[PDB]
Amino acid sequence: PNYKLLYFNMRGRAEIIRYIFAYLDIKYEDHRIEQADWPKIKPTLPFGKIPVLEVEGLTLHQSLAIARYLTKNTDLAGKTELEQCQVDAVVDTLDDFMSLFPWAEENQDLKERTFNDLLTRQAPHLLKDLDTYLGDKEWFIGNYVTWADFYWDICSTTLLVLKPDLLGIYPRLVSLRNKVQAIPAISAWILKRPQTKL
Amino acid sequence: PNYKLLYFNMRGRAEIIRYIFAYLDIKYEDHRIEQADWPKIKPTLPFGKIPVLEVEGLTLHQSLAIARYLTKNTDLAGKTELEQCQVDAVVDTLDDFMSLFPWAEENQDLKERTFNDLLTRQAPHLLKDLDTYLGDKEWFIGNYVTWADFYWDICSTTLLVLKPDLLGIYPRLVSLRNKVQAIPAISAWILKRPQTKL
Ligand SMILES: N[C@@H](CCC(=O)N[C@@H](CS)C(=O)NCC(=O)O)C(=O)O
Ligand SMILES: N[C@@H](CCC(=O)N[C@@H](CS)C(=O)NCC(=O)O)C(=O)O
Ligand SMILES: [Mg+2]
Ligand SMILES: [Mg+2]
Repeated sequence: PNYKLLYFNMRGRAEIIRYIFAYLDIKYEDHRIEQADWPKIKPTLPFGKIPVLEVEGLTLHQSLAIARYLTKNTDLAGKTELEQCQVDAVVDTLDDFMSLFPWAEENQDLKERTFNDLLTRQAPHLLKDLDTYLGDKEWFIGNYVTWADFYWDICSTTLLVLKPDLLGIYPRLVSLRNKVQAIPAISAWILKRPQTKL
Repeated sequence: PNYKLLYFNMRGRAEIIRYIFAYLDIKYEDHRIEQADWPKIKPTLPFGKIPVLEVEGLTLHQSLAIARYLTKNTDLAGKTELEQCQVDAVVDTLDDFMSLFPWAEENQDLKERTFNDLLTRQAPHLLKDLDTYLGDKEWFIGNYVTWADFYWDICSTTLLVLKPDLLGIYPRLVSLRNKVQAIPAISAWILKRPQTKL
């Protein structure tokens, strides 16, 4: 159909949707909002947040709800209902952590304090658990890629911008990034996407 | 098959799973752990958090992933893939907001100030968006109940503990929670469940 993605000019919370469109070879409009235009756009959206995805005029919201929609009936979702649950759960574990960062906090001293606590004290526990769950499997679920693996590439890319040595203990998690990035459609998207900090 | 739900003796993040089991008439073990026994249990769980659900020898985690698993192929999920997206999205919008509350904060002055700000300043924006989305529909999605409606009853029950007058000006949201509570399986569970603050 006709797809229009609306987000800021960032990877951020839209990037999972962008990976899925690339992987499934689905054409879409990648509409990027400049910051100064956001007050104009915000009241037009159902819950006042981005990303949203318009599908033939119907506006969907919530990045992970949308990602899950786009992967319905594909192997990327998980091949069984139990595996779909495992995929969903890894995604929400990652998203829970990323959602703790006070990205819009105005007080920079409090913002940095929270970022530091998250990156220094809390992140090692997440990483240990992700690495234990992955084990020596090829991908999070087993022997095939799912959108949870995509979400790890995306989240880790941003965490690495914030803390460049983040993955220094976990080469299996690095190998997982490398495997996702080597998928030809993903590799091509990474080469062509706008270079933004976040 | 030997469904065993592990959580604290609270509604909290297990309650959505408990509503779904009630509605679908699925027998399960509702295992509640006292705070004192949590330190020994925590390291045995792949991601160190509760709730978890034991299902066919697997330990599933993430309350909403588990809820989605239990509702797969039922009308509670949403009947079409677009409706499933809308259900998923309302649930994540609610969960995003409830996750802002610093439930585990030990500085009680800070906790109270944050709670009060959320309830006073932020909640009207969320509640307006939810009320507007519901409109005059019978249920969030339209003409049938979904687990998004359940999640509204669950979230709102705790919000009303925190601020009894909160829904005074949202009669449609009051009506929705009353409609959910009047579903016989939900009524039965509400009458049976342990009385806890949260
Ligand atoms: N869990 C939601 C979060 C949506 C969200 O909060 N998006 C931010 C931008 S990353 C936003 O729109 N913030 C409100 C604002 O800036 O007015 C999702 O993944 O879609
Ligand atoms: N988004 C997760 C959150 C899970 C979570 O954070 N659970 C808390 C209890 S409500 C926990 O286990 N905290 C860690 C601890 O208490 O050690 C879910 O809905 O399952
Ligand atoms: Mg979430
Ligand atoms: Mg009505």
